[PDB]
Amino acid sequence: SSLHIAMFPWFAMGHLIPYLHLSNKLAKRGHKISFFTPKKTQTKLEQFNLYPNLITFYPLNVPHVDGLPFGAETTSDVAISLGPILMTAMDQTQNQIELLLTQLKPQIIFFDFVFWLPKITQRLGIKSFLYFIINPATISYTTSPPRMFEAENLTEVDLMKPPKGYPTSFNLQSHEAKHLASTRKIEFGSGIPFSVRSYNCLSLTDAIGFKGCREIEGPYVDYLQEQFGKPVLLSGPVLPEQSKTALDEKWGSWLGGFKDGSLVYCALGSELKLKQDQFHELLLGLELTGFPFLAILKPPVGFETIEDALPEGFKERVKEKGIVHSGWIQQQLILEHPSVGCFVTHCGAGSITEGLVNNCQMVLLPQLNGDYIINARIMGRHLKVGVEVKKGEEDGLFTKESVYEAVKIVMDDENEIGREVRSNHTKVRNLLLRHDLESSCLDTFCEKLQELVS
Ligand SMILES: O=c1c(O[C@@H]2O[C@H](CO)[C@@H](O)[C@H](O)[C@H]2O)c(-c2ccc(O)c(O)c2)oc2cc(O)cc(O)c12
Ligand SMILES: O=c1ccn([C@@H]2O[C@H](COP(=O)(O)OP(=O)(O)O)[C@@H](O)[C@H]2O)c(=O)[nH]1
Repeated sequence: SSLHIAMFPWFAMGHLIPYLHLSNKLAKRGHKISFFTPKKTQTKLEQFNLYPNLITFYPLNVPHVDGLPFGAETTSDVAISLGPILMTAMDQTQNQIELLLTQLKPQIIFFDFVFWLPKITQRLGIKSFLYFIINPATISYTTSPPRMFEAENLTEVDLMKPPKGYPTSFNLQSHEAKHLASTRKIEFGSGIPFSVRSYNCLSLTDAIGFKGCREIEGPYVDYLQEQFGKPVLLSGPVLPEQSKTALDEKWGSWLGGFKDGSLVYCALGSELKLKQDQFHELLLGLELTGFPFLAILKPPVGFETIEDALPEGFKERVKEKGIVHSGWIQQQLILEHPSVGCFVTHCGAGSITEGLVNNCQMVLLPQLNGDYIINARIMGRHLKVGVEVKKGEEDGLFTKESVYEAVKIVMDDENEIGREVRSNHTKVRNLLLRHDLESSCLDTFCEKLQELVS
């Protein structure tokens, strides 16, 4: 029997897009989807609704919070430092969520971040489902019960080792463990420390789910089910669905001018701005390779245009071999273009999936975020599908030479490390795209959802 599922993702394109990819897959199986989205953002999402008779968008008015820029709805609209104010705004949609649930009466609601929701759904006889599109390895590492019980006694040294029972081994750098130790405590919406918020969600929800498959995410989902004692489901890897919009002719034309697999595509998602010095090092490092390149970057902190921030003489030198562009582009369609030989990625979970299912060599440039870093270690050290750019142990900065080196290694047909990561990427791609992998993930996913509402 088909389920009625409401979708309430965090106000970020990296959550809205995979929630919508999964919504399409569920609607293909006959499930009805009530998709809650920020009002103005809906227009940018219609692109991905492949089943409009089963997936209905319901607009939310993102309420004012002092300090929130006017009209902002998504982390793509605000600086990263304003994230916590946008969380307060999510929290403030509770009254219009409460009334949406009372009239739509879904059986289940998928959600991010809003730990006040499972109390409302329990009142309404709705099952609450905390659905993560970040890596379960990340939540396991930072937000499992052993971490939370040390409360404010958790130090950087504590975060250099995994919590008790963690299924896997990888190494963080000092500046990374410092980042996790401090940001953990910072308020993220309505006065709630960041890790406490996610821990409240994990503790109060009826069930948990993650993007992923047993073959990769399995050990972390098993750890989390053991720790929190409730079902932790896998949706499958949320393979991107095809958009209703073809590749912009202007990019298709320009990309088509380059030899197959010769171009380096670099993008760091839609939420982040580099500091100027690392903006310069990254671009000079791309230039040093001599390969054509497309870099999708916001102007660095303090700057409003790409032009103003470019290293001196850069435009005149790179000529028509390189473009630095700050607008939103069709990343999934660009990564499929045969010109792209290399993807320099900030290791956002969505970008990771989009690179893995394509042929591009992966260069890992994780930005300062627990999920990006943990994704980069898993991809670089466990799956060994990419080469990570070296950062300073204490300062977290990279040189132009380290960018150049990583791209040169993966692009060199005769380099054994490049051949190794190509071979391992092929293995992972063949797994993720296996004819029965995503479908059997979704088979199990939907049976366990049926169990949840039983
Ligand atoms: O990145 C994390 C994360 O998602 C992101 O939180 C950033 C803010 O810090 C946002 O700006 C990005 O839009 C969001 O994708 C989340 C998160 C995502 C969805 C949830 O429903 C949830 O409860 C936690 O948790 C983390 C926990 C960590 O210990 C370390 C992390 O890096 C994250
Ligand atoms: O200019 C852009 C930037 C991002 N994306 C898409 O936005 C999502 C970004 O998710 P990810 O988790 O990689 O990074 P974030 O932007 O949240 O840091 C992915 O589906 C990308 O393909 C896009 O289409 N165009």
